[PDB]
Amino acid sequence: HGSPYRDVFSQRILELQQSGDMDILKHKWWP
Amino acid sequence: ILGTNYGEELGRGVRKLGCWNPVTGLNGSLVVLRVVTVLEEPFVMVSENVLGKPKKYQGFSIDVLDALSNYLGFNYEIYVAPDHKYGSPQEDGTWNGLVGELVFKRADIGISALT
Amino acid sequence: DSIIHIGAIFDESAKKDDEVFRTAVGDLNQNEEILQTEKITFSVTFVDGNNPFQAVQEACELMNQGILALVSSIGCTSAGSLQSLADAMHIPHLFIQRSTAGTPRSGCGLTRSNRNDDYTLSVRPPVYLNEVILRVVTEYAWQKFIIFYDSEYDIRGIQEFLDKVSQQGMDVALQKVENNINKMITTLFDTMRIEELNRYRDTLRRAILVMNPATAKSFISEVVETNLVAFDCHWIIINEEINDVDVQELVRRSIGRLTIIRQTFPVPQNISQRCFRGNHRISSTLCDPKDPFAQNMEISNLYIYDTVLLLANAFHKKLQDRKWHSMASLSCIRKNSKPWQGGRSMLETIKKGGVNGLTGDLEFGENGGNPNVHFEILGTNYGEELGRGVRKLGCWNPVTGLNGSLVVLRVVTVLEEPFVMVSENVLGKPKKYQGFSIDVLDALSNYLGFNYEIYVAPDHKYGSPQEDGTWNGLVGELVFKRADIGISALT
Amino acid sequence: VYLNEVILRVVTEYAWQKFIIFYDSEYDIRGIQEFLDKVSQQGMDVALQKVENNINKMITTL
Repeated sequence: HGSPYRDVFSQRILELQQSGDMDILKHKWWP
Repeated sequence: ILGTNYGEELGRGVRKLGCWNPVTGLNGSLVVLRVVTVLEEPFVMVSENVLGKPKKYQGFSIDVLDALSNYLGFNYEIYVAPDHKYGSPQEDGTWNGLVGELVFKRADIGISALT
Repeated sequence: DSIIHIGAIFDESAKKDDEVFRTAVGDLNQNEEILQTEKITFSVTFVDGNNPFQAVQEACELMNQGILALVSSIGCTSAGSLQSLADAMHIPHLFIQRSTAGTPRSGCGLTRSNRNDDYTLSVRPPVYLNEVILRVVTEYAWQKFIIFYDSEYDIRGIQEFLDKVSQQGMDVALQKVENNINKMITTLFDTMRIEELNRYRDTLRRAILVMNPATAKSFISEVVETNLVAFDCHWIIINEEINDVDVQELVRRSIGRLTIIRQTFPVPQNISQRCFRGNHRISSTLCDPKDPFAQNMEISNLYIYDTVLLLANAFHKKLQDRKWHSMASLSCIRKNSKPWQGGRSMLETIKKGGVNGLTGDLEFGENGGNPNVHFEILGTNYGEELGRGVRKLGCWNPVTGLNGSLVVLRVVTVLEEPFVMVSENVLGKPKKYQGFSIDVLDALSNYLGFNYEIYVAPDHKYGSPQEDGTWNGLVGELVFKRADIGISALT
Repeated sequence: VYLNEVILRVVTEYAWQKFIIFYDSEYDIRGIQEFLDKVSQQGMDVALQKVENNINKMITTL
């Protein structure tokens, strides 16, 4: 509850989805 | 001030265009587009994938853009739409897919098979 | 009787160089180890440093009195004329370049005729401003910025930097800042509009100030007051000479991020070894950093002290090797003007000298210039807890380059495939986790540059919420703040 | 020296907005400082480049 690392995590989650680095992971555990 | 000219009749050469001095001055008269796209072969097809994301796009829509680009003489960059959605009426709020990127202005043009 | 006599030519602005020069002669004449039986005497003349004929004439009068070496503290305008005179007369010339009004130094670019032997030794190091600034902008990944320079700055000093940024495709604007800033900015608001103004404000988000500290302080205040910059701005100020008072005032007048790059001097730390170099004792006024004079010393003043220390060691070696050549009364621009016969041997003895002083180590390379220099890089920070302030980010020197770049999270997880999956059990409990969630965590750890340790939740479940709002499991670990972050498929 | 004034008038007549200034190894760029300030005030994209005395190496390296 309250954290200064929250902001950079939410930014990185968007950034992984947008880069398509997140899309490789889905195929990996889910072919 | 000297200047070149050319015609088929005269060929190459040079002539006096004008003069300048500090008193009377001069005498004698002398964009990048942002493309949001949605991946769906064969309209936009990935020709080369680097770290699970396309780097070079091929297909019918990209060739049409190379014809458009040469005529207006604009250059572009292509990034993939992160949501993998084309967009359609959102009553839940904000526009998703290609349509939301243009509405909120995160691209200038959208190249896809958007009905 | 004195056989050791040196001459000095100072610009009219260099009164502090004269004070330190006289103090350095005083300190050496009290040192029994160096020049054991001989006192150093001197003749000093002040000249208009923009009059090269006056500089030559007065230097010639000192040579008529008879000197072993000529020390100069002067700008580039008369430097070429003194160097060519020293070459003609065979008088060793110890040249301390002064900048005009605290402007960043640029190379003189005198291009002295190389047909004759060079009697000039350049006491201050090469100008490395262009190299240092290039390294710092590269580290910050800058691609578009503006360079603001003062009215006295020689832009040939950044020509190499401009070529390099252009080769890398950067959008680099130049602008001279007039000595009167208010008129330049006031004229700007009157002529421009909202679009243009937004564009100028964007341009001012990243800037480099190549200017004296006084102009930079005025320039920063005026743009801050007129709201042309904001908290997201990042300005770099570079100059060899910015004192601690100047640094604090620059940080105080600035909003956003400020990087300050200035020359630093690698002197001993211990209080005892501060005012001593071996057995040479330095006057307290120059070496004690709590003395008001020492804190207000110019950079040129430090080099002048070390120059006198170097000359005394050279003269000492020449007298202890039975190679002394007496000084001669020389005449300039006469029918039988002749160089000093002792000059070539004295120049070579001085050139291979080296001393530990107020600048660190003073010595000369083969090219006749001092090679030694160190820059420090300071930077602002902000939190609600600390407020405004400044700290040392790093160091730069031309040998080792840039040094110094410009928490452990407690992770609770719950095993639940395929989000959290045990890749390695050691003693029946996980060491390595893999999974959809974990791969996102390893993209987080590497990217934000944090370290972690992962432990399971006390039951590998999110648990049930106990009566009165009490939580257990993984969730209770977040509420009781017993885990920093939770990596799981937590709903 | 009126080089800076003359060049400004000519670029203005041709309606130039983006260009590169190539200068020799002996040119003093303080001679165009006023021209550079003026083009910047008008929002132009102006590149500078020194041309080395040996051109082939500069272009071959390119």
